[PDB]
Amino acid sequence: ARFLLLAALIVLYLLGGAAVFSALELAHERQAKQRWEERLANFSRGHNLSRDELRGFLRHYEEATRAGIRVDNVRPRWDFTGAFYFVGTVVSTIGFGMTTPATVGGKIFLIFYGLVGCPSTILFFNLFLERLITIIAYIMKSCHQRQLRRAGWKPSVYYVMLILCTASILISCCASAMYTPIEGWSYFDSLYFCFVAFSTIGFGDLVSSQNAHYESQGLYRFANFVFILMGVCCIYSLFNVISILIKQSLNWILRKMDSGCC
Amino acid sequence: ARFLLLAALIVLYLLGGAAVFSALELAHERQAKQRWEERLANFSRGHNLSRDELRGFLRHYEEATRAGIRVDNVRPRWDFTGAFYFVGTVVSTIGFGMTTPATVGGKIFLIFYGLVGCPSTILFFNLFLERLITIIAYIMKSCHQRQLRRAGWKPSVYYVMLILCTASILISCCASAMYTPIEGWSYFDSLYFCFVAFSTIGFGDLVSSQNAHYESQGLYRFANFVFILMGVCCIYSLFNVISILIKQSLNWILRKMDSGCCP
Ligand SMILES: [K+]
Ligand SMILES: [K+]
Repeated sequence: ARFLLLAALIVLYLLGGAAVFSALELAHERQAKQRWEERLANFSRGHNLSRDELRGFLRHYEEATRAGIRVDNVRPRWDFTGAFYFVGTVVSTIGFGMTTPATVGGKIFLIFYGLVGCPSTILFFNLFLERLITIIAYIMKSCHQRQLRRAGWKPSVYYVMLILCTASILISCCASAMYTPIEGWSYFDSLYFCFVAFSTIGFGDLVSSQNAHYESQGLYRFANFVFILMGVCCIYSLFNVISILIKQSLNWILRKMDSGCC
Repeated sequence: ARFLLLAALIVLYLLGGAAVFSALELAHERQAKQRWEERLANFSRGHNLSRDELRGFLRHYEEATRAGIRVDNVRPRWDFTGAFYFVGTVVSTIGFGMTTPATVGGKIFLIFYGLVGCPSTILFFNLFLERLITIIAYIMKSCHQRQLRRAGWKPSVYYVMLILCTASILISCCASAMYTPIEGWSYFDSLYFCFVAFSTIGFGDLVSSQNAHYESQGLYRFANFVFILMGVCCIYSLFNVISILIKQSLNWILRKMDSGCCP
């Protein structure tokens, strides 16, 4: 059993999550598909355009979007800045999917590039964790010394966790307040995008600065880069910290189960 | 300086990688854009269809594809099996992007779901690392005992790394040999997809089983699930192992630099 057989609860947990996900908005999905098909009929009707023509045109439009032609006026998907953003997505393992290589040489170069750089950035996130723990312990010593005269301390996993999620939500509010007037999203939409990007998931449904023109383009790009870096660092730190916290809790509950149900 | 100022080489390294990426196929991108615009002109011409109509139609077709209408006949993006695949993408932090929530309730539920489940799977990958190390040390003891009579051993990071990338490439060949006759990709394309999915990146340009119909649908789905799980586990293990290996090497080179260049 041990920590190891937690996969039973894991599989049950994806099962339950999938169930509740399905029940909560299958209605939305049916409505979307129905209304999409309805305008398909409408658009074919009002333009006298056959179904095979739409078949081919939409298929190969999807091909070209895979080549990176986001329908609104966007940046060149890939340049010095474009390849910089692409690689920054790659090494951090976000995988937004807005920029993907097309040539087999680019593909195999990406294979080597990921293999030799993604662990480097994961370890750099680990180094950021080490810095944050050390510096926060130092400032805790400083605050204690101040209130007395006015690893080291090794702050507990609980308090480290609490202040870590506090920093996470705070930087989420700052990032949202900087994105919303620019991207034009909503506050909850920007929060969701921040969580997706910082948690390494990178769905790509909502993506950061991609338009061709932005006010103070260089400054905005630098701010977006530093915000994404800090957010992903803090969220990865929180992920590891609550990982060890929940494994402590799981060991505790398994010990209780073994002692009671002997 | 320490391990900490490695960010200088890191930024230089993304800079150089971006440069070589750009130089190596900006030609391909220009050609793609030019030929795409050219058929745009052609298609508007041969159907007498204005530019604003295409503007709206393509914009909101992208909206509906964001709702999940992959143009080829695909599975219902999201069902018991669909939400299962969606969540399996979520918890493993792959983020393929083929399935995304649309309602704000679904969004906030995904916030809690990720926050409370993604670290669980990262720690489960850590547990898989611990199992693999322990079991491989046990089999190394077994092989040593066999050849003598016919942490424990704690295999070194170098040999663990070597056999770990060996297992990675092997499972890559098996996954590619099982995907290529089904998905219809190429061998190098399937290798690239396997690396993308196993390395947590999950671009979504090439995605696993999504068509509505597959031969032996249940068996194929189970095989895809177990293959993806094993591949991502092995690749994450390799990532951590070479992370510690390159930090050893970086400490070594920094010590050399500090000893030689002593200011
Ligand atoms: K990821
Ligand atoms: K990802």
